[PDB]
Amino acid sequence: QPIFLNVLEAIEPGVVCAGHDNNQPDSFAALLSSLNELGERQLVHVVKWAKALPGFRNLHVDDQMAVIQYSLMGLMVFAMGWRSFTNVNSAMLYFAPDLVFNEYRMHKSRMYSQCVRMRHLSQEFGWLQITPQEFLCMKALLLFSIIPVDGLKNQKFFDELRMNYIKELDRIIACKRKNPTSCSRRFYQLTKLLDSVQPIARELHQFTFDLLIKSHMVSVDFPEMMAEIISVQVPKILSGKVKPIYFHT
Amino acid sequence: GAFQNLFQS
Ligand SMILES: C[C@](O)(CS(=O)(=O)c1ccc(F)cc1)C(=O)Nc1ccc(C#N)c(C(F)(F)F)c1
Repeated sequence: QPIFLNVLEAIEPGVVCAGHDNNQPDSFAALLSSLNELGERQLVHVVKWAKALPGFRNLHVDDQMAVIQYSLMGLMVFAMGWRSFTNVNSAMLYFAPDLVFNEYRMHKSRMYSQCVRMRHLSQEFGWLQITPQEFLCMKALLLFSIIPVDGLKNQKFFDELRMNYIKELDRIIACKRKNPTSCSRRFYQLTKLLDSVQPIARELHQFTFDLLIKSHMVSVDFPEMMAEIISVQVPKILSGKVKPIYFHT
Repeated sequence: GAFQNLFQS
């Protein structure tokens, strides 16, 4: 069969709800507390998804945990761009069925700039006509797109895994084949799209870092687990110790 | 810490 693609569809996670009160009027603290809670929920599903990926257990347990944490934001942002595309044709941001951002929420959350970047990313899926299959292969490649500049524990297995995910995405790209203008260009397009996830995850990292720092002073609650990731791993990205692997320059 | 124990279950 298409063994690889089968697996990706088989493990793809279901809907995750935020638990947000959509009849209260919007405040910053409520929206951000609902996002922090959704963040943890989606993290739980990301761990399960990731541990089921082809080859993922070739990695050292410590490389496993580290790439999950480093790549969490890019992953959630990408999945969310797809959900917005498929569920609402990119007019709003579909964080969750019970947490859809319109422009008013984009603004009340004080993440407008990041939200607008995310909506753009969402439009791109339309613009490029990304297939559900390309989406799934790209999302899988994003868990292997961000590493400590000082390398991983068993870096060689990582390098091999990533190469193999690059291959599978090349194998699956949408084109009329007797023309590599499409196929060579399709790949270019898709790798540009993947690259653009990184600055957005960086802006979001920056905003969440800052929010954790001042959280007591703005009544935002972080789940204990999110607090640890923000304070322990997040700052390695913001400080340049951990960095994306970019296709282009 | 908190993430490793999640990773565990
Ligand atoms: C503000 C925040 O709650 C921070 S967080 O979820 O605690 C978080 C903490 C640590 C990370 F490495 C990534 C995300 C956040 O980014 N939430 C969040 C929750 C759900 C989704 C989705 N879908 C997203 C976004 F990526 F799409 F923006 C963002």
